[PDB]
This record gives sequence, C-alpha cells and structure tokens, in this order.
Amino acid sequence: SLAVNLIAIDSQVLCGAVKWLILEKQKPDGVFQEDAPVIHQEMIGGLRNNNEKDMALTAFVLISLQEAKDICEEQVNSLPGSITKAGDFLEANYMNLQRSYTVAIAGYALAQMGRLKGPLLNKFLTTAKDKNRWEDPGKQLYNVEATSYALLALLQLKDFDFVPPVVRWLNEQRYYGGGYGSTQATFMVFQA
Repeated sequence: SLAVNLIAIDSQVLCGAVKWLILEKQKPDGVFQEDAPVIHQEMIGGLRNNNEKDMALTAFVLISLQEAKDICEEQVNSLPGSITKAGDFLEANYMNLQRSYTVAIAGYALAQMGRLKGPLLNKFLTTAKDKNRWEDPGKQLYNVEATSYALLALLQLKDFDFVPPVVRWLNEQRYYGGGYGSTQATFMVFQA
C-alpha cells in the first residue's frame, strides 16, 4: 500500500489479501487471531513479546487495512464493517494496557479513525516518558518502533505541539536502520 506510487501494484493481489483477513482471520468481536506464526520471529518486532498479543496483533492488522482503504473500497464491501469492529475492541480495552508499545501501536490504529479522545487520548500522552519517547524495559529496537507508531498517531490527530520533542529524540538516536531483526524498526522509523 505504501509502494503503490513507486511501482505497479496489482489491485487483485492487494485487495485479495485484505478480503481474506476480514472473512477468515477475524473474530466476531473484531479481534484478529494468529494461526501460523512466521518462522523468522525477529521481523515482527515488538509483537514477539507474548504480553497482550490480542491487542498488538489486532492493532497491527488494523493499520494495514486502513492504509489500503482508498485502494480497496469498491472491490471490498466488508471493509467498512470490519474497520469499525476492530476499533470497538481496541477502544474498550485501551485503558487496560501497561506496555508503552501496546499503547502506541493501538493509539495510531484508533487515531486514523479519529476514535482516540477522552481518557484514551490522555493515557496515550501520559504514557510517554519525559514526553519524547514510548519506551519499555527491554530491547531498544522495540522502543524505536513504538515511538514511530506514536509519532504517526500525533500526526494523524494533528498535535504539532507534542511532535517536536518526539522527533528530536528519534534523530538523536541516530538509527539508520538495518541489522538482524530490524524489519519493523526500520520500516516504521522512516515512515514516521
């Protein structure tokens, strides 16, 4: 969906996968379940942490479905209904999060719809430590990724008053991507 302006992306292939995730790997409540975990468990990024995988995965798949919205609205009619469902589950279980990574990846999935207000909006902001990074006690690559999703969320909600401090923290890290298991860390840090 991001490389649609770079090369010739087929609508049949792109929408074909979108239609599958909705009618197959989606619970009635809107939760997406993993049935066949990828072999390379280092390319998934912060999703490797077993903690709250019912929120991280659902938030990850949700983002991909919204970025392929305009491309797959006429070819997929079950998209609008699925988008709302996935947002309902994350919204209800958003106040029950501890990991800064989960809060960030879920915040951007709700910010795209504009469903990140009230207490939910306050939590996402207060989660950031020193108000410039969404970090968790562990690897740094997961923190860089979490901050990336958080940045995109702020940009989607148009909060340019809390962006400068965040972006500054990223550039000072001097992370030029690349490195074992840096698929998510690189793709997201440069997308933000």
